[PDB]
Amino acid sequence: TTEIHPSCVTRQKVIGAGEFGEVYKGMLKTEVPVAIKTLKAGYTEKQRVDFLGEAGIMGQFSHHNIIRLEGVISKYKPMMIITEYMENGALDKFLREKDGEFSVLQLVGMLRGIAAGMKYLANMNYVHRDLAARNILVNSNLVCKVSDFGPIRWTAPEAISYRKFTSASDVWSFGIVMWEVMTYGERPYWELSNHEVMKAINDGFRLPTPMDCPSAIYQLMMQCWQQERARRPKFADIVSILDKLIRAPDSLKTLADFDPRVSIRLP
Ligand SMILES: Cc1ccc(C(=O)Nc2cccc(C(F)(F)F)c2)cc1Nc1nc(N2CCNCC2)nc(-n2ccnc2)n1
Repeated sequence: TTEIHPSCVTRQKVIGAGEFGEVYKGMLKTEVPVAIKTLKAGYTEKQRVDFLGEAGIMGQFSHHNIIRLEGVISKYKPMMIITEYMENGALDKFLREKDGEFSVLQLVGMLRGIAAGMKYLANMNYVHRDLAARNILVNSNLVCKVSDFGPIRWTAPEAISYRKFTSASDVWSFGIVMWEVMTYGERPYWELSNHEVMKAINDGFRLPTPMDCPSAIYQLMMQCWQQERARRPKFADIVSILDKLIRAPDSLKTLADFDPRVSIRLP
């Protein structure tokens, strides 16, 4: 990681909360807009270990679809993690505010980017545990980048049941993200309670197809939701399939049947 001097950082707006400090939007000089997570006076030993350990892991990552670390302030207080700023913000909110505005190819391109970032993380032996559209950031080129903190509806059964978090439970979450993207940010399982979601999944029910969804994309998300973890595709399989669908875009024209809930009779 690069050490940044505090005189190069201006905090402007609070945009979130950290584990022991705030997250700001600001500017970095060397101006470029940045996001800034602070660790404030009184933090514990464990919090400092986790904060600097987070900075270190982010510093190791170098991938188009992973949020970029600009640097760290560790020699002065408050300590800070400084990342690039993504002006379109979080993917879940972004899609909900732009309902129906994108082509199928654009949406699938988003998913290919997320999958490539996740393939990289899994290969680097990083298990995310919290993959969801709320943790994806979108830039002004529509590039999606994975982010993380320092979620029953998104979590694979074995991770809920016995705390087995692996890249294969991240694949389950990726399937949910696919459904979030294709529905423009609909809440998975709608108003079902957490217990009702787990009961439905255990009974074998799965989320139905989104409207206007390519058959190939629904098939892929369904295979991410296999109960047996070993049967789920790996991220390499997901990236390969999405890349081939994008490169032969007529493949996306065949749509899965949408189960209408409302039927209107007109002559
Ligand atoms: C300052 C900051 C510090 C750390 C991280 C971060 O990602 N650490 C991380 C740790 C482990 C693994 C991964 C890995 F995923 F990469 F693997 C990533 C992101 C940001 N910066 C930042 N964080 C968020 N969020 C919101 C959603 N929840 C996550 C944090 N949003 C924005 N942001 C919003 C608009 N423009 C920018 N910036």
